[PDB]
Amino acid sequence: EDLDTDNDNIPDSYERNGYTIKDLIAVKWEDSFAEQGYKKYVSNYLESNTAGDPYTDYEKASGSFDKAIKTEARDPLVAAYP
Amino acid sequence: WEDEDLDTDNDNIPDSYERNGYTIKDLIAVKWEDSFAEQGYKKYVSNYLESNTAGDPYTDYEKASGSFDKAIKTEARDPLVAAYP
Amino acid sequence: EDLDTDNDNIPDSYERNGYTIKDLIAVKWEDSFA
Amino acid sequence: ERKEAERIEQKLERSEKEALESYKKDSVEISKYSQTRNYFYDYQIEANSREKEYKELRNAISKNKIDKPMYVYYFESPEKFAFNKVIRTENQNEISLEKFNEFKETIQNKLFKQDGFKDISLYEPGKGDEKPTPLLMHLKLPRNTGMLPYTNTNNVSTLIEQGYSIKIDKIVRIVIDGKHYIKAEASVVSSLDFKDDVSKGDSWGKANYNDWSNKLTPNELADVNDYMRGGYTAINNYLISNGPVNNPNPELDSKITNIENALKREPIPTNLTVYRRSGPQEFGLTLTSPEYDFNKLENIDAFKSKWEGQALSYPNFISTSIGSVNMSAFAKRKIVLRITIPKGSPGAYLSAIPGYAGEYEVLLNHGSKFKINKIDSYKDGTITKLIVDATLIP
Amino acid sequence: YYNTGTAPMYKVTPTTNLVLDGDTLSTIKAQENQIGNNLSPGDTYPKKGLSPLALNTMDQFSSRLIPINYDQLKKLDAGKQIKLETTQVSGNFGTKNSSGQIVTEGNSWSDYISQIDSISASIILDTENESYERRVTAKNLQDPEDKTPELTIGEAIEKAFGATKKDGLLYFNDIPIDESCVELIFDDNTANKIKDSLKTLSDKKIYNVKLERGMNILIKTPTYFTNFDDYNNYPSTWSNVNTTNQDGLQGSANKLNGETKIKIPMSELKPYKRYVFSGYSKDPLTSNSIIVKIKAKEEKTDYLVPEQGYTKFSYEFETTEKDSSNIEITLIGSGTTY
Amino acid sequence: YYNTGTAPMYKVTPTTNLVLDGDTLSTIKAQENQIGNNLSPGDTYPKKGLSPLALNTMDQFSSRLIPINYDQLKKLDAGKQIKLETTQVSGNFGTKNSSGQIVTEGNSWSDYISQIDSISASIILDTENESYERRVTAKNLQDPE
Amino acid sequence: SSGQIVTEGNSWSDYISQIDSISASIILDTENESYERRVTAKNLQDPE
Amino acid sequence: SSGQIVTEGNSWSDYISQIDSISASIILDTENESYERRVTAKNLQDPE
Ligand SMILES: [Ca+2]
Ligand SMILES: [Ca+2]
Ligand SMILES: [Ca+2]
Ligand SMILES: [Ca+2]
Ligand SMILES: [Ca+2]
Ligand SMILES: [Ca+2]
Repeated sequence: EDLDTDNDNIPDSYERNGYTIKDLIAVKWEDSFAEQGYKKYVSNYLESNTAGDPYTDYEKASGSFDKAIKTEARDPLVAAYP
Repeated sequence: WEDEDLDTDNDNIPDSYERNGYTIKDLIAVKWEDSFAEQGYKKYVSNYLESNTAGDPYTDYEKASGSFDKAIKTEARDPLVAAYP
Repeated sequence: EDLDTDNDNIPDSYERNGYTIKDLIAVKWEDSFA
Repeated sequence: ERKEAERIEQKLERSEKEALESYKKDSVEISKYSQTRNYFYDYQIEANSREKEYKELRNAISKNKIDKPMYVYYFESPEKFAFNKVIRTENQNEISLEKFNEFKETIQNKLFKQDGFKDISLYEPGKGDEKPTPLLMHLKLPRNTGMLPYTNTNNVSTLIEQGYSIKIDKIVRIVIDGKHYIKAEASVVSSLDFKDDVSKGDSWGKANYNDWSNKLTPNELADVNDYMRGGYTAINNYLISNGPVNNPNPELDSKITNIENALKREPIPTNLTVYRRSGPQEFGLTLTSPEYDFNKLENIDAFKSKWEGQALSYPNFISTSIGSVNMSAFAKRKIVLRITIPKGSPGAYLSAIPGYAGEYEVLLNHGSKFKINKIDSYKDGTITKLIVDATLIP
Repeated sequence: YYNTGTAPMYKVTPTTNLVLDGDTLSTIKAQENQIGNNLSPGDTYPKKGLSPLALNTMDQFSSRLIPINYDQLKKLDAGKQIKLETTQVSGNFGTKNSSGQIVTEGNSWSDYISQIDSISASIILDTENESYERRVTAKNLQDPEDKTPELTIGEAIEKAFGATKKDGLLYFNDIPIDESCVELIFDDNTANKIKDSLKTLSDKKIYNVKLERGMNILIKTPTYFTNFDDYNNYPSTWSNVNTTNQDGLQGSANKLNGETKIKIPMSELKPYKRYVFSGYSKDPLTSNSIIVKIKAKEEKTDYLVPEQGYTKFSYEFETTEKDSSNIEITLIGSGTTY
Repeated sequence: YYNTGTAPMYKVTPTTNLVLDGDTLSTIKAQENQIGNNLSPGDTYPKKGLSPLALNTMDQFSSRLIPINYDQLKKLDAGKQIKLETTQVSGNFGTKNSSGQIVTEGNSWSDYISQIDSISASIILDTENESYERRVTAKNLQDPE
Repeated sequence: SSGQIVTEGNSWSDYISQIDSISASIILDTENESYERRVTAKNLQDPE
Repeated sequence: SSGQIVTEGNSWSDYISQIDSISASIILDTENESYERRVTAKNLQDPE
């Protein structure tokens, strides 16, 4: 549905089952997306900051953080950490 | 959606103008017509999902319209060139 | 008219053509004022 | 800007300090009282336990002003912009193209007025701010407006009182932290209004319309006075009965033409809002009609659904009361019409001339067209009365 | 200063130790003269092509020099060296505003360091001339209310280092980093967990073991590697190869009656460094042993007895010449092994 | 100090190294006595026609001179030179507050240096009179967004 | 706002470069007194 | 208006120049006491 318990602007089912970011909006994941360079993300639906870093799951997934952070730290499971 | 009033990054420039080309007159973004070149207007394009295309502290509208420090070079007024000392 | 683009309490036509300050409100310039 | 706030709070004496302290913990209820205050009788507006609070809060807000127009930003519910629906729910992210289309078409040319204390900010709503509604409006305050920022335990927020009507030019869709919002640009329209300034309203009327009769021949003044003294229930009924179509006659057409010429002779120099306590028979409703009973919520909802945004017209001679207080002669009427008169519009003050000319009576042209913007209600004892934000169209 | 993480650090203020023999001479926190404003991942302050900075003051206002005693001076001129250790680093991160207004003041990494370390596993990839360190969140099975997704070691490595999957095997940029093509180094706790999970596991591969908190995994890419399939990094050429079958871990046998010889010219090896020579050896049926000879500094002989499957031997040698003749390794022994 | 970019710098506070042969003698952050209030693109602090500024203090309050070793003094007296290397520069930019005044306090270029350098290409034009350095935003072809 | 005058936090260095960039310098040197002025000059290449 | 007096951050140097610019200085010198005063003077060049 449209439930969002941690209020990180990603639905609980999307986080549970997989999602990707396009046009700053979280959408469901589809197999045809992987051929176009998109990535599939899964994250904790009860925590706003899954990896414990100062950036939320949506902020990491969307890349709305510092442009100097590596691209591998854009998924919610790898922490942006110096 | 299909119209010319989308501002996804919220920087006072519509998405279509940023994708295709625009210019600033009277501090309002307008569509780029090729006749504007002979009058001295410069054609700008910028990222429509980022409010600061070049990464400098000034937004695309601030840079394009020249609503910033007057001591900055005119080359840095288009969004793709960074104002950077 | 009554257009103030830069929001500095002076209308655009006054700024273009010339103005003066009387009683802390801007008015049109007239050659008699000199 | 806590430095400016601490500079400006010291000049406040103890009364303003206590008013702001009471506001800080009870902003919602003080504001809710602030919207619906001036429509009660002349007695209730002086016998409440919060009237002093409203007066001193207004004094504090108007103590310090701004020298130039500056932009302010806040979140407004769509319900105040004549939209009775919900655009996008709290748990959803995106708004429909359709909903955007009706929302844009609903506010094409409609001016909405606010009359209560509210919280605004001078910055865009970035991180750390709460977002009540999916609607966002960037408001342009004019010169010399109330401006008294106050500080919380950690942050600073500003409070203003509104006495103006705001118009929105364009609306766009924006994305703030992964959710769709509507961004509106609006401007503040200057006017004059007397919520409770009986003395100031009387002074303004006598200042403007004392020299009104000096331009008129004595015969026309005598005719106007006689018509308003003896035949106010005759010519109005004749006009309502569609006289020119059914039974044309010159003996009353001459009166209509003379009164119309006199009323069109002198337009207002500044925008004002007049209050007419319209009768149910004017809207074609009778006291025994179930739709008339405004005690229930469904009748208010139905009246809003079928009459908000619709056109109105008065084939009779329009009589308006500049005062906003409930009068003995118009006590039982539930519908008060909030007509906004813009500059250059017909209307003459009839209380400047001597004698008892009525209750702040003002006459306008017959058959005038009216535009309804919003329909809202307030608690009045046990019953709920009705307010319509009428607009005068040329 | 250098950075091997995924995020930049602003206002880098490290605290260092100075150790002579068993004494900590002083611990100085960097003052304004020794603070680096920007440090991007993979970068270095001062930037490459600039001289190192000087750290010669110990007080708060950079007005007091670092003293030593008479005994310590005698130790220093006797030939003993002073070592440096870093104990902690203070720095800031930047939060981006909706208008893109970066602010770093008041945003300390030390507020998140402990929390990140508590719930994550550290994975290090140690390639040539460049290293990377990552933290991947792991699930806690003892807590039913922890809903972080489960990842194995292979998926964790793929997400942490941006690895690419070609045919089920991971590549970093163009280097294979599958568990059979690298050296996996664990500590005792991680080794115990891996061994206790492999016996329960079915497919019996390290990369299929579920990632758990506190794991310390270090991956080292080889200097030279051959799979006889598509990758050959050796500078010289093996004496005799065999690649006419789909055997081995992937389509490669390299075994006949003859014995394999390789001679590394030693011009492409480190002067004084200690190495390991690994591989996989299989025999379909029980057979004789393998005579593995290594000759780098002293010729070491070891006997290898393979099995039905594949096993790693990882025979170990030492080079301390930088000028001597080639390095000789041989795997004498036949009998149709793999 | 000289500027070759597109934007001015306020409160210019550079950091420099002093190297004799292979030894970094000291690194000094500019104190109050060595801070340039303004530095326009193409300008120089001090302005053209004025003498250079003296950098002779190493502590925070400009009360401690820069010392050298006896051996380093012997190296200097033999003819060896001391080179200066600028490692980093601090500075501010100007925005507009709520009232419309230009403010530079709280605005720092170091916040944006990494972000600008990560997503841009560096081009330098070298003429006889002066050289110009520019940063132009480049697109990452691996990101569909 | 109250008619007071504040000088803390108002720095001329924030305006020196902007003033020097868009203006021309004119100096009048009479006996025992000198005057220096900056007058704004239009940029012809910018239609705005 | 409640009787509180604050002197911190209220500097006379912000007003010294403005006062001296539009005033005329008058001094009375009596025996063993002196007074200095400033009186506002009209500028006839300015019609406003
Ligand atoms: Ca969620
Ligand atoms: Ca989450
Ligand atoms: Ca835009
Ligand atoms: Ca943009
Ligand atoms: Ca203007
Ligand atoms: Ca193979």
